[PDB]
Amino acid sequence: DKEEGGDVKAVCLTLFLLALRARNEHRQADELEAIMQGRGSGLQPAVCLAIRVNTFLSCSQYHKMYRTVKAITGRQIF
DNA sequence: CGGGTTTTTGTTAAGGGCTGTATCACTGTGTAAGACAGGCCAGATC
Repeated sequence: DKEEGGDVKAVCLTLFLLALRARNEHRQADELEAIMQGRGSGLQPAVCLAIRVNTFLSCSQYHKMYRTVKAITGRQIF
Protein backbone atom coordinates (compact mmCIF):
# COMPACT_ATOMS: atom_id res chain seq x y z
CA ASP A 1 0.00 0.00 0.00
CA LYS A 2 2.91 2.37 0.67
CA GLU A 3 4.83 2.03 -2.60
CA GLU A 4 2.73 -0.06 -4.99
CA GLY A 5 -0.67 0.97 -3.62
CA GLY A 6 -2.12 -2.51 -3.09
CA ASP A 7 -0.27 -4.59 -5.69
CA VAL A 8 0.41 -7.51 -3.36
CA LYS A 9 0.15 -9.99 -6.23
CA ALA A 10 3.11 -8.78 -8.30
CA VAL A 11 5.45 -8.05 -5.39
CA CYS A 12 4.80 -11.43 -3.76
CA LEU A 13 5.25 -13.27 -7.06
CA THR A 14 8.54 -11.47 -7.74
CA LEU A 15 9.79 -12.06 -4.18
CA PHE A 16 9.03 -15.77 -4.58
CA LEU A 17 10.77 -15.87 -7.97
CA LEU A 18 13.88 -14.30 -6.45
CA ALA A 19 13.71 -16.68 -3.48
CA LEU A 20 13.65 -19.50 -6.00
CA ARG A 21 16.56 -18.15 -8.06
CA ALA A 22 18.63 -17.62 -4.90
CA ARG A 23 18.75 -21.39 -4.25
CA ASN A 24 19.71 -22.36 -7.84
CA GLU A 25 16.23 -23.38 -9.00
CA HIS A 26 16.05 -21.85 -12.47
CA ARG A 27 13.97 -24.80 -13.71
CA GLN A 28 11.08 -24.46 -11.25
CA ALA A 29 11.09 -20.65 -11.45
CA ASP A 30 10.99 -20.74 -15.25
CA GLU A 31 8.11 -23.23 -15.08
CA LEU A 32 6.35 -20.90 -12.64
CA GLU A 33 6.79 -17.78 -14.77
CA ALA A 34 5.59 -19.79 -17.77
CA ILE A 35 2.44 -21.05 -16.04
CA MET A 36 1.78 -17.52 -14.81
CA GLN A 37 0.71 -16.70 -18.37
CA GLY A 38 -1.75 -19.59 -18.46
CA ARG A 39 -0.98 -21.22 -21.81
CA GLY A 40 -0.68 -24.91 -22.62
CA SER A 41 2.84 -25.98 -23.62
CA GLY A 42 1.97 -28.32 -26.49
CA LEU A 43 3.81 -29.72 -29.49
CA GLN A 44 2.75 -29.75 -33.12
CA PRO A 45 2.08 -33.16 -34.70
CA ALA A 46 4.88 -32.58 -37.21
CA VAL A 47 7.34 -32.06 -34.35
CA CYS A 48 6.24 -35.27 -32.63
CA LEU A 49 6.49 -37.11 -35.96
CA ALA A 50 10.03 -35.83 -36.51
CA ILE A 51 11.02 -36.83 -32.96
CA ARG A 52 9.52 -40.28 -33.44
CA VAL A 53 11.24 -40.86 -36.78
CA ASN A 54 14.66 -39.27 -36.18
CA THR A 55 15.10 -41.18 -32.88
CA PHE A 56 14.34 -44.73 -34.11
CA LEU A 57 11.12 -45.29 -32.16
CA SER A 58 8.46 -47.83 -33.08
CA CYS A 59 4.80 -46.87 -32.82
CA SER A 60 4.37 -49.18 -29.82
CA GLN A 61 7.19 -47.61 -27.80
CA TYR A 62 6.02 -44.12 -28.73
CA HIS A 63 2.50 -45.04 -27.60
CA LYS A 64 3.87 -46.39 -24.31
CA MET A 65 5.82 -43.17 -23.70
CA TYR A 66 2.81 -41.08 -24.67
CA ARG A 67 0.53 -42.96 -22.28
CA THR A 68 3.06 -42.77 -19.45
CA VAL A 69 3.61 -39.01 -19.82
CA LYS A 70 -0.10 -38.23 -20.16
CA ALA A 71 -0.97 -40.37 -17.13
CA ILE A 72 1.76 -39.01 -14.85
CA THR A 73 1.81 -35.32 -15.79
CA GLY A 74 -1.96 -35.33 -16.28
CA ARG A 75 -1.79 -33.38 -19.55
CA GLN A 76 -0.88 -33.80 -23.21
CA ILE A 77 2.64 -32.84 -24.26
CA PHE A 78 2.93 -35.15 -27.31
C1' DC B 1 19.18 24.51 -23.97
C1' DG B 2 21.41 23.04 -18.10
C1' DG B 3 21.27 21.83 -12.18
C1' DG B 4 18.81 18.65 -9.26
C1' DT B 5 16.68 14.46 -8.76
C1' DT B 6 14.97 9.96 -10.06
C1' DT B 7 15.06 5.18 -12.43
C1' DT B 8 17.46 0.77 -14.10
C1' DT B 9 22.56 -1.14 -15.26
C1' DG B 10 27.80 -2.25 -14.92
C1' DT B 11 30.80 -4.05 -11.99
C1' DT B 12 35.16 -7.80 -10.27
C1' DA B 13 37.92 -7.59 -5.06
C1' DA B 14 36.07 -14.46 -5.06
C1' DG B 15 33.70 -18.82 -4.74
C1' DG B 16 29.15 -22.89 -5.53
C1' DG B 17 26.38 -25.17 -8.53
C1' DC B 18 23.82 -26.53 -12.84
C1' DT B 19 24.26 -27.11 -17.99
C1' DG B 20 26.38 -27.73 -22.46
C1' DT B 21 30.06 -29.55 -25.41
C1' DA B 22 34.58 -31.62 -26.76
C1' DT B 23 37.11 -36.23 -26.37
C1' DC B 24 38.27 -41.03 -26.64
C1' DA B 25 38.44 -45.42 -29.01
C1' DC B 26 35.78 -48.02 -31.59
C1' DT B 27 31.21 -49.95 -34.61
C1' DG B 28 27.99 -51.20 -38.90
C1' DT B 29 26.65 -51.08 -44.13
C1' DG B 30 30.24 -52.75 -48.66
C1' DT B 31 30.06 -60.70 -48.57
C1' DA B 32 28.91 -65.96 -55.02
C1' DA B 33 29.62 -67.13 -59.42
C1' DG B 34 31.92 -66.63 -64.09
C1' DA B 35 36.23 -66.47 -67.30
C1' DC B 36 40.23 -68.94 -68.62
C1' DA B 37 44.58 -71.35 -69.52
C1' DG B 38 47.08 -75.44 -68.61
C1' DG B 39 47.07 -80.51 -68.04
C1' DC B 40 45.61 -85.08 -69.31
C1' DC B 41 43.47 -89.44 -71.17
C1' DA B 42 39.85 -91.70 -74.78
C1' DG B 43 40.01 -91.92 -79.39
C1' DA B 44 39.87 -91.30 -84.98
C1' DT B 45 43.64 -92.18 -87.64
C1' DC B 46 47.41 -92.80 -92.14
